Amino acid sequence: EAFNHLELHELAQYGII
Amino acid sequence: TRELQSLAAAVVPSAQTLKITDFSFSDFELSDLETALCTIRMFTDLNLVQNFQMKHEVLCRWILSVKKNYRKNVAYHNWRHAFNTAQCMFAALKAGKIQNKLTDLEILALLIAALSHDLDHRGVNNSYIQRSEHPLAQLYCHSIMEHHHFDQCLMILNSPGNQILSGLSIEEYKTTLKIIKQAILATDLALYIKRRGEFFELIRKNQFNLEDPHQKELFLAMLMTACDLSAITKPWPIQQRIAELVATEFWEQGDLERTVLQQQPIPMMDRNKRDELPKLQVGFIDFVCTQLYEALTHVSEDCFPLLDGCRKNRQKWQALAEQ
Ligand SMILES: CC(C)Cn1c(=O)n(C)c(=O)c2nc[nH]c21
Ligand SMILES: CC(C)Cn1c(=O)n(C)c(=O)c2nc[nH]c21
Ligand SMILES: CC(C)Cn1c(=O)n(C)c(=O)c2nc[nH]c21
Ligand SMILES: [Mg+2]
Ligand SMILES: [Zn+2]
Repeated sequence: EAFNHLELHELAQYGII
Repeated sequence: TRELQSLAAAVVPSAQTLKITDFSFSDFELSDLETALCTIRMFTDLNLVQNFQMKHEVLCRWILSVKKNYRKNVAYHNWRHAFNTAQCMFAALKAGKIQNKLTDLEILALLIAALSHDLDHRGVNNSYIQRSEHPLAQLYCHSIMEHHHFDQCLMILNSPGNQILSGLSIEEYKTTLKIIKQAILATDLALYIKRRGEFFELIRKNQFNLEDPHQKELFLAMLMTACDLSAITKPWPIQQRIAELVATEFWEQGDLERTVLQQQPIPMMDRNKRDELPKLQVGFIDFVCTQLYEALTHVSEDCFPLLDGCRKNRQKWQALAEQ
């Protein structure tokens, strides 16, 4: 589950990754 | 076993009767037996039953089996979710008019997939099971839960008197299963994100075209996601209530996170923050949903009700977020 580091916060604050 | 007796002998009402052709459809008032019946009507009216030599007896057992393999104690991710998804999926192909755009092998696969995309879901996200070192995480690499949901689907199809696929040539069977795997995996939100960009552009640039083998199977992923969270496109009173279940299940996980994991849960699963629900809903709809249902309508106009109902709920959550 490797995504662009800019995405990471939004991704996590929703249940994803 | 009597459940099978009673089911495999009841009349399956028409799709009109069952209002399963509707994007605005609700299960709240249906019994268990009724939902199974709808399912059968689904398979029937998609011609799956006749074109693949399915025996009423077998299909019934199978359906029942899937039903019993969703956990009752689990708040949102129970059988009624698999069911509401498959009905959305069904509505998409009929009223949304997509059937006319893909093969019988694909339709069968989508339906079977939609039904079992969350089998044995234990009310907890991929993130959690990974971070808690569940043995399932040791077993599977990426898309952990979704790999499991499929391991299950397949286990059931190989069960005796459940081979609803028994009628398929070995080549058919072989590729159906391939598509089903792809479908179930696609319901991993992480893949939806790591792939949707691609697809949003072919749309944007008026370049998107089904004929293209690859362009198609991408879209098939996008369609899965589309139905998997169709709940967000429901009339307010329904969206209201189903958001109540997602709510609880999340909070239930949040509890585990600070009780066994000793970490702080994201706010979305932080039971205490129940008053920040609506904005969290808004941000999610913005981030995940509108984006996608828009796309889907460009592909098929008759699928607009989904987009309409979506932004309509976004409207009402936003209002609430402002108390
Ligand atoms: C395609 C299929 C032969 C592979 N396959 C699989 O992936 N899972 C998870 C099973 O449980 C299974 N059982 C038989 N074949 C299986
Ligand atoms: C490869 C074959 C012997 C196994 N097999 C199977 O297990 N199921 C469930 C089917 O529906 C099927 N159709 C063809 N072969 C099948
Ligand atoms: C499975 C779940 C994480 C997806 N999902 C969903 O389907 N609906 C309807 C929501 O409102 C929601 N909010 C977060 N995730 C959500
Ligand atoms: Mg899933
Ligand atoms: Zn799901």
